[PDB]
Formats: sequence, structure tokens, C-alpha cells
Amino acid sequence: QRNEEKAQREANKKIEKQLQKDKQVYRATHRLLLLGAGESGKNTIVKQMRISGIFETKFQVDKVNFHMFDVGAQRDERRKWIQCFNDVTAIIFVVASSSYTNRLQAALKLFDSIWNNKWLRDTSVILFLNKQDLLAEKVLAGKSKIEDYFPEFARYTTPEDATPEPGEDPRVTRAKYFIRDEFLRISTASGDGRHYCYPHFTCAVDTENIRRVFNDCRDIIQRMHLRQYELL
Amino acid sequence: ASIAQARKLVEQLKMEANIDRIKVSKAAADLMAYCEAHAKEDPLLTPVPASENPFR
Amino acid sequence: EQLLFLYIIYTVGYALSFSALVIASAILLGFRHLHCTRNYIHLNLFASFILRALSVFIKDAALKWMYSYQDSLSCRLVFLLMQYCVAANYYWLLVEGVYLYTLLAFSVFSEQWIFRLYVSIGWGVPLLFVVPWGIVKYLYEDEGCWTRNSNMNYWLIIRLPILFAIGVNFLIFVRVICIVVSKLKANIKCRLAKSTLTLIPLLGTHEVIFAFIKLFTELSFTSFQGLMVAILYCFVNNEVQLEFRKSWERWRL
Amino acid sequence: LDQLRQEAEQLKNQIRDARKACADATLSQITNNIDPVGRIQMRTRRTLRGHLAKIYAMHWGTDSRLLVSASQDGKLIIWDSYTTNKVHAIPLRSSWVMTCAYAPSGNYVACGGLDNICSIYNLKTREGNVRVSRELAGHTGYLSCCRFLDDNQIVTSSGDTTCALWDIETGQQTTTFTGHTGDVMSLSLAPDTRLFVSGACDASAKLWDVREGMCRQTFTGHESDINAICFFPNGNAFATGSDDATCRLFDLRADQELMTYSHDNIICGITSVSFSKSGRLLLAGYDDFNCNVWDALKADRAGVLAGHDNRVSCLGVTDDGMAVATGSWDSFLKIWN
Amino acid sequence: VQLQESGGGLVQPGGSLRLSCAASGFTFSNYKMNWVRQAPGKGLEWVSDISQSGASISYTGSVKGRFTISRDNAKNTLYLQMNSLKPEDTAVYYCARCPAPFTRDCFDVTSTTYAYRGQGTQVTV
Repeated sequence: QRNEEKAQREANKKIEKQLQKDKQVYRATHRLLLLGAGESGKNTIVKQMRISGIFETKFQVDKVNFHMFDVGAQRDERRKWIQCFNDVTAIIFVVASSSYTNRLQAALKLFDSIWNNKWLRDTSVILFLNKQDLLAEKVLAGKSKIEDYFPEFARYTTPEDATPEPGEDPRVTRAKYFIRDEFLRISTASGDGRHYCYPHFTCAVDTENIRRVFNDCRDIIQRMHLRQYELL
Repeated sequence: ASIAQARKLVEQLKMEANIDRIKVSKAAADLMAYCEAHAKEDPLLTPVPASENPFR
Repeated sequence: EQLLFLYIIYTVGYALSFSALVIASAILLGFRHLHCTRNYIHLNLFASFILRALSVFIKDAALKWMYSYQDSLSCRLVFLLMQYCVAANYYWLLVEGVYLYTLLAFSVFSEQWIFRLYVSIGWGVPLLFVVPWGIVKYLYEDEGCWTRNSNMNYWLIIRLPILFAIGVNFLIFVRVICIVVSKLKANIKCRLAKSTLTLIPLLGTHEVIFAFIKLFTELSFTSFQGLMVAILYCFVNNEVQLEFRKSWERWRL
Repeated sequence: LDQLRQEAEQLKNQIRDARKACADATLSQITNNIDPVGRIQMRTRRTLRGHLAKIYAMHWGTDSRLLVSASQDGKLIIWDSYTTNKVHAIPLRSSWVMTCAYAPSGNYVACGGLDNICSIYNLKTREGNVRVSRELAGHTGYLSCCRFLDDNQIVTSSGDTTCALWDIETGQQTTTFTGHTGDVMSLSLAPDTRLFVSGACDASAKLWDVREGMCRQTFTGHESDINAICFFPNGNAFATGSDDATCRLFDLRADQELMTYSHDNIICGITSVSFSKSGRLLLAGYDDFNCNVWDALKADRAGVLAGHDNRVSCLGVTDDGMAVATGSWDSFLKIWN
Repeated sequence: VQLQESGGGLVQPGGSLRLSCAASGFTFSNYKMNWVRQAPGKGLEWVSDISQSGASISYTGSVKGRFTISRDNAKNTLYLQMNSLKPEDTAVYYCARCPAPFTRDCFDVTSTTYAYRGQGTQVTV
């Protein structure tokens, strides 16, 4: 029995020497879930970063390993298979601003449902708005009519922090900023500093989409660390 | 088709309607009898001496 | 009377710091849940405080016994041990600071290798100047329990590295407070004040601020530094409080 | 088409009336005189470490000694519970593993998850290195479970509202079970492998015949989803857990619920269920990080296996009844006696 | 679980009408409540919801200030009130319920195959 015990100990030693190596790679990788409505231009983003029930995309920013999982071939009942991602760095959430029956209200309710979820009161969420140019076209031609689906769009006042890009029509800027505040009216209730929301504006073919998520991941990690030390 | 789904539902309900049933008290008695019969063959039910349990 | 009152202050201060540190270390080692690199570094800091307090108490005990051995080598060895304890404690505070800075630098790092490196830089490095000081003193001034200060060329050896370490801790404090202020601004006076107060005892930046009253402040506070470090990061910590609550709830069964 | 609705509702009324007619006395009333089992204060006796992330499912072995566990870090580890030594380590292709099983013959282990695929591994390869043997594909939604009948037949349940049976040798499906309006979250073979019962995300549990590829009954009474299920040891009943914070027991012959386990302080959902060998006890995992032992014949709580720091996501009991085991999102297992 | 609508009918533009939802099989108080409707050639779209006790309410923008939502937990029934109906109100109204009690989130209500969603009642304008 002594020889068998020695063999078992050697096998366990080899297994542990392999698991120690494995533990060093799983800690240097970030797990990100890439949500997004069907008609949100979600795939166009994925095609940019790359250049079955789940599609896995791996990339790296400044020699940092990222792990991005795209959902597919799943039914639209999310309230169970979503719990698997309670341990992700941050859940990317792409949306289309020109959505406005009106997909924008559906996105609002879905984002609220994610926010108020118990298993995710600690899983930060990034936010994109990926139909900015379409919104600009819809408001320029007079087809916006956002007031009809929102009884408070003409009484909204542009915030003083606006930093518009060249050629921005004041009305376009006011509308696009109005879209943002609707979601941020939720991401500032019951927040309690445990998880945060990061609003942004980006075109479907923006190159910087990697940089924004990289920086937001850095900020999330720093905040979590500082909260471990009770520095925040 | 909605008609096909409704017909399948009706057929399934009819099939389930023709099912043999027994009194609930009989099921309770059967479960009680089984639990009593093996009441002395489960260490978790009653701790075994430390010499027996391999997890001492 | 000034010396008597200074003694009365910092003796009790060191005693209380040791009494708090022993319990803090016991609690940290008790719960296996809390085992992480951060708590290991904290435990090493606690050990450094305990050793420093013991050495500064043995000095008093020896002086009492001789005034209730001078020519023997044992007195010199005890003095050397005290110097080593002081240096090791300061470098372990530096270790805390550097670990925090590295964690907020957002860089990859090998866990076990880095922890062994930290243990080495914490406990081993002080031997690299304490031993030179001891050999120089033995060769040239081997008398009076090595308690004389004939030449500053021998005092500077011990003096300089501690100043280096405290300056580095001050720089780390500056960077950490700057980043905390940035985080606060991106999303206030009271919050920044609290976040700045709690970070002094750990990094011990107080030395630069201060360096009868001068001795009073340095002696009085520092004896109490051990106690505060224990309270902030062992007792008032939310994780420890909730661990205690859960353990008590379980024991109620 | 409305006449079909009237026929269906009339049939539902008929079935409800029949169930009421078969309902004369409650299980508690019949077992109102049995002795209480007393306080069951178990205590840990082991602890297995090595999983990097949260343990999502584990299964026992037929010998009551070995066991296999699955985590979401992409890893299958076969522990020898007696000596707590890792025997095998297997790097999964799909890191998002959501279930695992241990073949009765102790030669194969299977797993599945968000990739829709079920993979089979061989423990007794000639070279000794564990490698993929056969890949079973054909589902269109995460696989919520799997179990073995023998070395060649495997039964699987998925989030597409269908349970499927397979022939491992050829890789082709042999049957397809349908009828659930919601995702099926578990199943459990009968002691003799004649029948298998699965609970789904509509508060309905459906009993099947493994050979004819048809349905046999349908049990309802829950207010929300059903996350766990298991057969009573004799095979004449089963129990399940639901998000309404209640556990229930349904007798196949009675075709109706026998009893319900609930308590006011409990406001969280169950995630797992299992019986003891004698069938006189009942365990269950809660999201409050506490297991609980319910006296099956009295419905009164008989203990608590506190000691997990996070959600309890799995559970199991050996065939011989010597050692419980549990995983949790804290990434540690614990053997209880 | 059962959710049966009633009280629908036909009304000319600008009229009014009241919808009553009758429910049984579960404790009404513990569960949030929703109203959802689907129109021809379009998928489901959300309308309104009410909290457990009714302390919190919310509407879709295009309906704001027109209808009213009220629940009678003592009678385990839900209500919607119709006034100033436009031509686009023609649709069936599904009386819905959230999956889990005691929770703030609510998933899947507008799903193609939600399980606890009634058959709906028709209102034509």
C-alpha cells in the first residue's frame, strides 16, 4: 500500500503543480459580456474588435488579456442564463438611439431590470448609444417627433457640460444628450457606490470602442481595490 | 398553426384525464412504511460510531 | 520632569499598542476566510510592532535591573537587536505602501514570487546596514553598551535608510490621495478628510510632518501608532465586523 | 378555434375535480403521530480546494468514494474524498460548464453548458491521458443537465423546452421529448430507469416514459420556476424546489401534491434538492447561503448546515448514505457527516 | 397561475373604457404587475406597471396622462382606465406578472412565450 500511496502523492503533486500554473493565467484575464439588442449594430462592433450557443472573442489592450463572449442561438428568455455572468468585469450594453413599436422603451426597461437584479448589484455595466448619426438624420429631417413618445423632450434643457463635435446642430446635441439622461435617471437611484454605469456616445464603426472599455475596466478595478482598503 | 396547437393541447389533456389514480392516504402510508423500514440504515439519520465513519 | 513625563507617556503608549496588536493578529490569523496577500502583509506589520515594543521594554528592564553587565558583550548585542527591530518595522511600513501602490498601478505580477520578494525586502534588508554598524562600533567604539555617539560617520549609516523609506512612503501617500481625489471629483470635504486621516497610520507619513513639544509629539503619538493601525484595519473594518456578526449568529444555534 | 379552448378548460376542470376527489387526507395528517427526528447537528469533515471560480455542479460515484466537480474556470477535477487527493484534471473547451455526471460504470464523465454541446470523456484510456471520446450535438439552447443510464445511453435536458435521449455509439438522437412552455432546469432518472421527471420554468413538472418518447402526467402547484428535482428512493414520488421559497412532494399515483415545506423567515429561492438513503430526511440549498434539513414526514426544520460564505449551487449524497457533499459560489466543497 | 382579462369592447375615438384583470393561484400582494399589448404587424410593446403596494407607478411616454393604472390587492385584481383613445389604441391587452416575488427587476414579460401572461382582451377604436 505504501507504493500506491507514494504514486497517488506524486500524481497529486503533478496535478497541483499544473493547477498553480493555471491559476496564474486566469487571474490575468478579463471576462466581459457583450449584450445588445438585435438591431443595435452589435455585430458590427464585434467585427471591428476581431479584426453554437456562444461565440468567444479574445483580444488585448496594452498587453492585458480580455475575454469577450457574444451570446447566440439562445431563446429570448434571459432571466436564468444571465446569472452565469455575475462574476464578469463589466457587461457591455450596446443600444441604438434612433430606435424611437419603439425599441428604446424596451431597452430602458431591460436596462432597469439588469440594474435592479440581486446577483448583479456588484457587476458594473458599461453603456453605449450606437445610432447617433441616425438620430441626427431623424431629427434634422423633422421626422424625430420624440415629443410624441416622450411628453418631456421639448422642455429639456441642454446640460452645461456639452462639448459638441464640429458641425453639431444644437437641436441634435440636445436630443442626443436627452436620450442619455433617461437611462442615467435609473443609474443614480439605488446605486450606493457598489456598481456604476458609464454612459458614452459612439458610432458603430468607431475605432476607439476598445479604448473606452479598457479605460472603464481600469477604473472599475481601481475603485474595487480602493474599496477593499476602505479608502472609498 | 394555432388550431394545431390547440388540438394537441386538447388531446394531451384528454390523455391525462384517463389516468389511473389511488387514494392519497395510500401514498402517505407507503412513504411512511418505506421510511420506517429503512430507519436503521442511514448514518446521517443516526450518527455511527467514529470507528465506522471513514471521515473521522 | 520632562523626561519623566515623556517616559510615562510613551511607555503606556507602547504597552497599549502591543496589547491591541496581539489581539488584532490573533483575529486576523483566526478566520481562514480573510487569508489573502494583503492580510499577510498586515500580519507582518503587526509582528514588527510587537517586536519593537518588546525591545523597547527590554531596554527599560535592563536599565531598571542595573539601577535597582556593562562591560559584557550582551548589552551591546541587545542594543543591536533593538536597532534591527526599529529598522525592520520601518521597512515593513514601506512594504505596505509599495504593495498598495503596485495594486493601484494596474500591472500583472506573479503572486508567490512577489510575496517571497516582499518578505525578503521586509525582514532581510535591515541586516545590510545593522551588521555594518555593529562591526564598525565593535572595531572602534566597543564600550558603553555602544550607546555613545562619538562620530556621526557611524550614526549616518543607520540614519539615512530610514529617511529614504519614510520619504518613499510620503510620495506614495501623495499619489494615493491624488488618485482618491480624482475619483471623488469624477462622481466632498468630509469624505476626503476621512480618506486622508485613515491613511496616515498605515503609511506613517507623520514623521515628515513633525521632522520638549517636538519630543512629546513624536514620542506620544508613535507609541499610539500601533493601537490605531490595529483599530482601523482589524476592528472597525466592515469585513471583520460582518464576520463577527455571522460567527455569533452561527454560535447562537 | 375557441371551441378548442373551451374543450381544454373543461378537461382542466375535470382533472382538477378528479385530483380533489382523490384528495381525502393530507400527508401531515397521516404522519401526525410519527416521532420527530430531533436536532441534526452535522459538522464538516473535509474541505476540497483547487477550483478557481464558482462550483456550479458536482456528481457522486457509484462506489461512494470518488466524485467529479465542475467550475466556471473551465476545469473538471476528480477527487478521492477519503484522501482528498486530485486524481484527474481536465481542461474543458467550453469554460461555461453548467453540469456534470459520473457514469455508473465509473469509466465516463459527461458535461455540458452554454455551448449546447454534451462531451464524453473516457477515464480508462489505454495511454492513461483523458481525452474526448464522442461529442453529442443537436440542441438549440444551453444544456441544463445530463444523466447516465448505462455506458451507451445518456439522457439530457435543455433551455429550448425539450429533453433528448441519445445513443453514444452512433451520436444520433433516439427520442425527443416535448411539451414544456418554459426552460427545463433539471431531471432525475428513476431508480429502475423506467421513468424520468423534469421540472421547467413554468411551475409544471412532467413525468415521461423513457422508451415510448411520450408524456405520462403533469404536476402543478408552484407559483414560479422550478430549479431542482429528485426521485424519492423507492421511486414512487419526487420533490422539487421553486423560487417562491417553498419545497413540495408529488406522488406519481396520487397525481397531486402531498405536502409543502415553507417558513416565514425564508424569502429566498431553492437551488438544489436531495433525499437521504432512508428517505426520512430532505436537504435543500438556498441563496441565503444556508442549507436546511426538512423532516419529510413532519415538514418541520430539523437542522441547518451553515458554513458556506456564498450561494449554494449544488448538492449530493452517496448511494450508501455515508457522506453528503456540497459546492457553492465560494469555490469550496464541504463533506458533511 | 391564471390571468383572465375582461371588460373590453368597441369605442369610438376619444371615448373611454375600463379593463378589469381577474387573477388566482398566487398571493397577489407579493408580485409586481404589468400591462402589455400587441398590435397587428408589430411585436409586443410595454405600457405600464405598478408596484406591490402601488406606491410606485410608471407609464410609456406615448400614453402618459391618458390612462390610469390601479391595483386592488384586497381583491387580487388589476385595473386600467381608458380616456381620449386615439386610432393607434387598437390592440389586445395582456395582463402580466413578474416571474419572482420580492424582487425589483422584472425579466421576460414582453417575451414571445412568457408563461404567466394571460390571453388578453380586445379593444377596438
